[PDB]
Amino acid sequence: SIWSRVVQFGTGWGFWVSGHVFITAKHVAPPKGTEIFGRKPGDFTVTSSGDFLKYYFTSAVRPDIPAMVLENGCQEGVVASVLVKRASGEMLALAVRMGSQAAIKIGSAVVHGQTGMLLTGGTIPGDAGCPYVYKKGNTWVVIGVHVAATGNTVIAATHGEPTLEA
Repeated sequence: SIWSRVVQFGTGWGFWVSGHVFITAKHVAPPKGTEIFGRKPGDFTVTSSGDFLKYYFTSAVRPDIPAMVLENGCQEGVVASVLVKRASGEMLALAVRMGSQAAIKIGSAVVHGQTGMLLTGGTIPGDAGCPYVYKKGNTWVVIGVHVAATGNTVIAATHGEPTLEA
């Protein structure tokens, strides 16, 4: 069901956080100016940080879904899931122990994101944009989008202002 929020997008995948909010890896997204989901620029606004790309649509695109919480990464040691879809429609929930912050070259330049360790009981380059999620008690929470793999290590791009200020 949460899997219906994961859809193909550009050269990778993206994730519906809510009916109005779509997130993806910037490096797989269609060019700025492209019509998406039958919507023209103007009907949506685009924000980016590093390899994190976020679309906000004025009118809901997926009215069938509730808003999920979007956090800026998670605590170290948290075991999250990478919701990997393949073009065949296959669904692979990859367990990942979230780690600390690293950088990596992605195309033109260097982005920064939260590393993670793929747990065995991996990813391929067309998996970029798939969501990292975890259950916080009763609530599913999205913490970022898949950017790249390494040798066991994955990187997630993150985004979001924490509710509480210092």
